Amino acid sequence: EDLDTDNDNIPDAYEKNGYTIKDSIAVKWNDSFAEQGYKKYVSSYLESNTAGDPYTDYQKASGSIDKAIKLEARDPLVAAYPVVGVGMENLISRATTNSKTDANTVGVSISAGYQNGFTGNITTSYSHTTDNSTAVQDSNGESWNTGLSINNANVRYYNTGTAPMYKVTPTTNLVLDGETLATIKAQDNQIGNNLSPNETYPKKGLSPLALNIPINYDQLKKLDSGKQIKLETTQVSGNYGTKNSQGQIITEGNSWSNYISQIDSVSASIILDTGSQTFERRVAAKEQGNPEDKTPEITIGEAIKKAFSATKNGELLYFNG
Amino acid sequence: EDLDTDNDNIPDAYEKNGYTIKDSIAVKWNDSFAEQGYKKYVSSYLESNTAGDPYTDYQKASGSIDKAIKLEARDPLVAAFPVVGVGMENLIIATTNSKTDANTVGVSISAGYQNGFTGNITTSYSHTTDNSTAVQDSNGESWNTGLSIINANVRYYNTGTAPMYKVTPTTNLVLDGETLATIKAQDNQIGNNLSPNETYPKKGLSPLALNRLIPINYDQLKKLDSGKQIKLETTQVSGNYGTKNSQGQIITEGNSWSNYISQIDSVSASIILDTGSQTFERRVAAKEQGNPEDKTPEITIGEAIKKAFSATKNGELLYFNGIPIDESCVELIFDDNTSEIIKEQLKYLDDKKIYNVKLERGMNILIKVPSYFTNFDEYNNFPASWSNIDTKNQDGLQSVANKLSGETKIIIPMSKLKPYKRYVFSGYSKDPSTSNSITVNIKSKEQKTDYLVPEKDYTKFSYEFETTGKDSSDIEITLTSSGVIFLDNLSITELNSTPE
Amino acid sequence: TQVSGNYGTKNSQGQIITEGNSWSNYISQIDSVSASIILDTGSQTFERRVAAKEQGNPEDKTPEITIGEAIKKAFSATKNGELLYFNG
Amino acid sequence: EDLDTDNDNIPDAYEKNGYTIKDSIAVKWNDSFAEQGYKKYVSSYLESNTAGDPYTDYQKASGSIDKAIKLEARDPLVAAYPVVGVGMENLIISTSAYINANVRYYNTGTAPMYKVTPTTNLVLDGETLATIKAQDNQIGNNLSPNETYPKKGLSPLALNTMDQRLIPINYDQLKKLDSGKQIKLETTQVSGNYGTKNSQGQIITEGNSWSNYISQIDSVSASIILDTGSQTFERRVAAKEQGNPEDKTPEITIGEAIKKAFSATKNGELLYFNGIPIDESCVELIFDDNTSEIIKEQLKYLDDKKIYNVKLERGMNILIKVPSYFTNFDEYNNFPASWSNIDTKNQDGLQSVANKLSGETKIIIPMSKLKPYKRYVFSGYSKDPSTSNSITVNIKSKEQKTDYLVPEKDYTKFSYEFETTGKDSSDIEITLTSSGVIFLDNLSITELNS
Ligand SMILES: [Ca+2]
Ligand SMILES: [Ca+2]
Ligand SMILES: [Ca+2]
Ligand SMILES: [Ca+2]
Ligand SMILES: [Ca+2]
Ligand SMILES: [Ca+2]
Ligand SMILES: [Ca+2]
Ligand SMILES: [Ca+2]
Repeated sequence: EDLDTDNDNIPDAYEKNGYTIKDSIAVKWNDSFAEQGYKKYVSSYLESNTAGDPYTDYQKASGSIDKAIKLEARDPLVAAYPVVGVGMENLISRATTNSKTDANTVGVSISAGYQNGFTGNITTSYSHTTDNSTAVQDSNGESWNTGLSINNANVRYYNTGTAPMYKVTPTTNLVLDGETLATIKAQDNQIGNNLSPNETYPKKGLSPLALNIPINYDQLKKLDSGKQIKLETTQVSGNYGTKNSQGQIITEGNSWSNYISQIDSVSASIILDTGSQTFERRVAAKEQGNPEDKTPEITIGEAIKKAFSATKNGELLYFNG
Repeated sequence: EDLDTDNDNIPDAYEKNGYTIKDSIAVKWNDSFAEQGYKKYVSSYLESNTAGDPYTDYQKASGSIDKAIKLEARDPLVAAFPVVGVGMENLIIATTNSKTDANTVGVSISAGYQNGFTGNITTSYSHTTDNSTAVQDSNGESWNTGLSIINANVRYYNTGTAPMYKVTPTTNLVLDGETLATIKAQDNQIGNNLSPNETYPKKGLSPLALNRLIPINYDQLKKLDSGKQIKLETTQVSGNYGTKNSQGQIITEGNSWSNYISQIDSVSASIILDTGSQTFERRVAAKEQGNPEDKTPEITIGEAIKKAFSATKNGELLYFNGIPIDESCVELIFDDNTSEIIKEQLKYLDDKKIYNVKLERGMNILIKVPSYFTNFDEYNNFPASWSNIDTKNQDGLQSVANKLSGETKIIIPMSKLKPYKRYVFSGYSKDPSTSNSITVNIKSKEQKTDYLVPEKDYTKFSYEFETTGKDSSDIEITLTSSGVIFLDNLSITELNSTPE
Repeated sequence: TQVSGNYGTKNSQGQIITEGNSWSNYISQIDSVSASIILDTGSQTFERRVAAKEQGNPEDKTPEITIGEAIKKAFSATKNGELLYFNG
Repeated sequence: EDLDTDNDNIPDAYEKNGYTIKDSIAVKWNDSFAEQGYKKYVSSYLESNTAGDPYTDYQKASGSIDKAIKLEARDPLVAAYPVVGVGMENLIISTSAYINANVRYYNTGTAPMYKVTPTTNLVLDGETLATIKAQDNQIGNNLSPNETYPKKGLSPLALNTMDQRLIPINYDQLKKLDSGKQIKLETTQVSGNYGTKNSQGQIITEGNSWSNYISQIDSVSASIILDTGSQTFERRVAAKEQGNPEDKTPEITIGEAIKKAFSATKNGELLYFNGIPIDESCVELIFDDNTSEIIKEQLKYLDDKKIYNVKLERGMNILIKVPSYFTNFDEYNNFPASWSNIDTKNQDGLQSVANKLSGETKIIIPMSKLKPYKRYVFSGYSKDPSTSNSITVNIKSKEQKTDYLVPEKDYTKFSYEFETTGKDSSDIEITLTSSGVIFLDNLSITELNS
């Protein structure tokens, strides 16, 4: 009952049936620990890192990792993953607001009736949270061509993940609703030193970050007739915090590009939007073919509650009331 | 039996006769493990990295590697090799590309095939690294109109087996015989993530722009107006892989891919499979010819395709995600030196099947799945239903055949096929009497007809017909038989494109 | 928008090194486990951060203190029985 | 009996008499291992790297090295020396003016060269315009043996940047360029790396360079070159110092070294490179002046009197060019026009038969299948027991040649150098006359430098 195949300081028996962390040691989970606020953790007993994220099963369960990470990522099955982007603010002489789900729900077909059992919909243009499309609010009816009639960018980086990103250098292109213009990169003074979960750089209450390109007369007409500009993100390069034996958090060298294609290929994306702020969570899962694979198999309902930290009162899920 | 000459945590006895990994350790393979999903691995007991890739035998078998690497790379014989290329999608003074155009263009196909070698012959084999552009902007008008007498939008696409971090291509854009320039991605078009069978930027994202002034000659533009044969060649790519370290955090800084490229190409046989939509490239390991110290396992071509693409064997047919890729259902395109190797080894065989020949070093096999195919047994994805077919037969090559005595008709709209692409007709025929006659007629941009004669055994035939334009007459195929004739595996294969 | 700097740690050789150190690593961590407190004296401004326990966390042991005690701790303001004076 | 003075994991006794690698442990060579395909290896017991290349004697013999190094370089005596040269395809000048090129790096050694950074000059007639080094845009990541960068089937790479664009100093260059003078391209040195497996088992090719080893590898090996008319292979074979009593490198015959450097098989007595015979009677050799005096001195003291039985030395240079047109009167005759007055009913030939000539030999060679403005040399074997017949040559060329030859008692090779110029010139005529009955075999035609 003490055997440890993966050597992650968790006995294999505890890891397959349920465990929880008390006094920095693993103890067998019991039904009587629910009312004390404890959680039940289950992970894979063959892998040091079940989710794929840099932090092992023991570091996440015990919380011996960065304190700016959401409690949601302390579950071994939930991956800590900084999904970030760029939020367009000023169009230069007219401001705009940005919709994180416009480019996803645009490709959804809606009918009147529905087939039995299934009550969802279908999307043909599924996109993630990094896929940001704007919506101009100061456009009261006059065309953009008005003012010159002759034939820069203020942005704000946004995070919707679970783990902070240090040394944020986002890469975007000016897709101009149909054809890219410039694959702009933020090199030296537009780099965000740190970007906490559910926070933007600059923080709330500061002027928009400015980033520093021709526009043809043809794009002017189409933008003036039922079209909008978006600034999609191709990639963002950052860092993350790792403890030491000396005890310092070292975030130079460590990258959020080594683990991204590891986290992405082993996790099932789940996204929730409250209408005002958007979240993206990755939940680990198991491939059918491999028998040696030991990632636990749980319902969506368990995956929803373990990703967005809802509350199971009775049989319904409550999220922030 | 725990001797370890190579010291890779796999005993010599296990590594010779078959081993499987249970609970992160290697155990003797038993025939009863098959139904549970455990795979049989065989490797070399004198080499740490049997396939040459940077991950050793035990690491590949156990999966203790980057989780993005495909499950069919976990075989010690198959190798991790990111086959990156650059495909262009915008002409600046709209573009659909194919990864197997330069390879299937060099094949010239005759009416009949030699008894024993049921494959085709080409002398211009090329990988999927290159690009071929057939611009869809053309609709009868050339580019010289309007403007007469620098930066393009490209997208990095991977068709390999393992991811490549920090993509940094080095491509050349042709200018007829001459060149344009050696363009090396420098700082702000370096993709930090390139997942296998995925592009940079992502699938749903617009291509990025290549970087600042270049000259273009106008005389070759008229050649472009004559035909859009401009193709983009990627000479080399630079990147890294990822191996966990003592602490655990994945390191990709010093671990370049380019160290194991001239080694992987020198110990592995190149095998490519095309399905029409996307193409996969794999490089299975093969032993040396005369080296007695070379303990690399010997596996026939049939097992190479199953291992390389993780194909499933149902009955006696290899199934690749619904699409059957058995030898008698697909059109093969071998290289010349590859082909003559098989030819000489075929006459020493008995069953005389391509997939049963032994794999060697240096082969170049391009598997091209036909666009439309029917075996008359279970699979029929033709846009229409052929007339005068008798499914109830017992002399079919696999399950059943058709009792043909008369004429056979089929309707084929032009819409359901790609315009300006050459196609190759294929099928099997047999007649016990060998006294009847077979006459064919092809309705295409040209009127073509031919006659055929069966034989005691099933014989393969191949006919060519090109397509022209989007608005054109429907292509009709007529088969006429004198007496009783049996047909099987009636196919239409999509070959290279046709000139404008 | 942001500031970048260093901090000093007395190493094993007795010197003070401020080369392998940066504050950026801890700004996010300090902000997430501490309660912001400000004292304004008209001409001067002071900004501190006092750690506090998580709401629903069974394994968190950060001590619980009141607002008045925390202001006494974060500024070292003396208390003569009940009245609290910072600099008179 | 297991002393290892040099500590290369091979015993001294086995390393001196011949050893073969089985189960990655070296064992005493046995002649019974010939049929299974094992090879025999002999090297020095006083030095870890016999040929000087980075890889040791146990790594080379076992094959525990980079797998791109040709299987011929697994023999310890043969250095894994890569040869890289830059070849021009197109040179254009446009407005002084910009100059661009189309070049492909040709490798003909035995081991790959990662991160190729060639250095080239732009010289037209003595005067060198500038020195060009390969920037980041033209560095070849991988250059496998007998392969080019870019690989066959890809267009050549451009070259337009010379320092941190190409430009001449003035118009004095262009004025003589239009007069009929062109700019050549020559390589001075090529830089690269070599692969090695580090402590943890992976390969690293950053701190390793080939240019830290070239000076050593050249100085301790004898250079050998083979030309097939289209493909050239440059090999280096280790050779022992003459007066040094402590230099224990094995001594091998030149005939033996050819079998080792090019990995050419031996069908009993003849040697085939890859289906092409390379026996001394059917191929032409070229030596420099230094080699000629040495090779002659050794022959006169040896009874057999053949080149292929002379012990190799340190520093001799050998160039072997296979014949362009060769006939043996047994199994091969590639001459487009058949010879005249030929009789194959003989048994006095070098291998099977000889040609009993009765009179003269007349052959007319068309110029259509020959290289214009190129120098050609013909060779053959002549035997006359009578030693009383005078034979002269009458061959039409740019300048007509007429020489006399006196055949010896036994077979002897004759070489006469002539030049052919102009594609649309007079057809080349060849005449051979014999006073009586003569024996001819192994006739050769081989191109020389122009
Ligand atoms: Ca464990
Ligand atoms: Ca674990
Ligand atoms: Ca082993
Ligand atoms: Ca092994
Ligand atoms: Ca059938
Ligand atoms: Ca020794
Ligand atoms: Ca030695
Ligand atoms: Ca003879």
